[PDB]
Amino acid sequence: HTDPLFSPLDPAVLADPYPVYRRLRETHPVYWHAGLDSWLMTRHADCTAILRDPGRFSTDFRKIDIPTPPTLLSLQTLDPPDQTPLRHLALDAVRAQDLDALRKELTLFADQLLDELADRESFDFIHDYADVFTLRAITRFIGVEPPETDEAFARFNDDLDHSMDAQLDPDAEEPGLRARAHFNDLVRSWLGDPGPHGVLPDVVRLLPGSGVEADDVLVNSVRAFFHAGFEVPSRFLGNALAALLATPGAWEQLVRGDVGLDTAVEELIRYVGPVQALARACLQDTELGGMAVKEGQVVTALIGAANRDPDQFPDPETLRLDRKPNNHLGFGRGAHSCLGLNVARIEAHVTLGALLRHPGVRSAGEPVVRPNGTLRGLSRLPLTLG
Amino acid sequence: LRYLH
Ligand code: HEM
Ligand SMILES: [Cl-]
Repeated sequence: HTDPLFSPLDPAVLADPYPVYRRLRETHPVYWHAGLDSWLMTRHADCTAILRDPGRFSTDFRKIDIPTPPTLLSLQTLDPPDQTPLRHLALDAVRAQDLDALRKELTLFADQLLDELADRESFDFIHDYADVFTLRAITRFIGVEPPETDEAFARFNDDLDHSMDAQLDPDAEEPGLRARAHFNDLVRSWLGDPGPHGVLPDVVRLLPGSGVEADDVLVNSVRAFFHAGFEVPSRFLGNALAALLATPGAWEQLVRGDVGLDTAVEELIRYVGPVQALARACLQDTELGGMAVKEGQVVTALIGAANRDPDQFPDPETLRLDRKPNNHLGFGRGAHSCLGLNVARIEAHVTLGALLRHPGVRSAGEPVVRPNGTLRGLSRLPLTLG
Repeated sequence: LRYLH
C-alpha cells in the first residue's frame, strides 16, 4: 500500500522531507501518486506554469464534478472571472492599510515579548512567541478582537490543519468543516460590529459597488484570510529560526552583519517556506514532463520541492543567506497569489531583528514537527535567549 | 493535499 517514492505523512519523511523531494524530482519530476489521486510536480518551471494558467488548472473543483463542501466556497476556491470581484475587494482593503504603522507596533510588541521571555530559563518559541506575535499581528491588521487561546482554539486549529491532508485520512474531513464553521461564527460576530480601523472595516466600506455580495462566500473568504494570517507566519517563523540554529555559521553571519535581512529572509522562505503543496484541477489534456495529464485529474504543485530545484537554484540544498537571484515560489503566483505577503515579510524582519539583539540564543531541547504534509511547521521549538 | 484555510 506504501507509495514507492513519496509518503508525506510517514514520520521519517515528516522529520525531513527535502531528500525525499529531491529523489522524487530526480526520478519522476511529474509523478502520478495513486494514494493522493494526483500528479505531483516537483520542478520550479512546471509549478510556475500551473499557477499562472487558471483556464487549464483550476481552484474550483466543481469544474471536475467535485462538490464544494459548506464553508469552503470562497476566494480560494473560485477562478476568474467568478473570483475577480472578491479578489479585487480583498486587494483594495489590504492596500488601504498602513504598513508603516503596523511595523512600528509589531517592533515594540516583539521587543516587549522577547524581553519577558528572556526572563525565563527557556521557553517554547512556537507557543510562547510565534503564535502570540502572529495572532496579535493578524487581529490588529484585520481590526478585530482576538479569540481566546484556550484548549478548544488549539483543537479547532489542529482539526482545520489536518483536514488539508484529508485525501490521506478521510475521517479528517468532517472535523475540518466543523472547525471552519466555528471560525465562521467568529467572523460573523466581527462583521456585525466592525471596529474603526483595519482590513475588515475597509471591506465593509468598500462593499457597495464592488460586485461582491455580503454573503457566505465573503464570510468564508474572510475566515481563510484570518486563519492563514494567524497560522502561516507562525509556521514560517519556527521553520526559519530552526534552520538558522541548525545550520553551522548561519546565525553568526546575521549577528556579525555579514549578510542583510533582505536576502536572508528571502532565502529562508525559499529554503523552509511552510506551504508545501498547491492543488489544481486539470480542465484540459496537457503534457507536462512528457506525462499525459488528463482533463478531470488533479495536479499538485509541490512548491516546497520546487524551491530546491537545481534547474532554478544553483547549490539548492544549501542555505545561502546572500542568495541572488532568488525567484522562489513561497508566496504563490497568479490569480491566487498571497494577499498577506507584505505583512508576512514585516513579521519576519521584525522577529529576526529582535532576536538578533539577544545574540546568545540557542536551542533548549528538540524541535517537534507538526504531522502535516500540506502546511509544514513546528509544534515546539525549545529556546533560550541567553 | 489541499491548501485551504
Ligand atoms: C510566511 C507567511 C505566508 C506564506 C508563506 C504564504 C503563502 C501563500 C501561498 C503560497 C498562497 C497561494 C495559494 C494558492 O495558490 O492556492 C497564499 C495565498 C493566500 N494568502 Fe498567504 N502566506 C503567508 C501569510 C499570509 C498572511 C499573513 C495572510 C493575511 C494577512 C495571508 C493571506 C492569504 C490569502 C487570503 C490567500 C488566498 C488568495 C487567493 O486565493 O486569491 N497569507 N499564501
Ligand atoms: Cl458557516
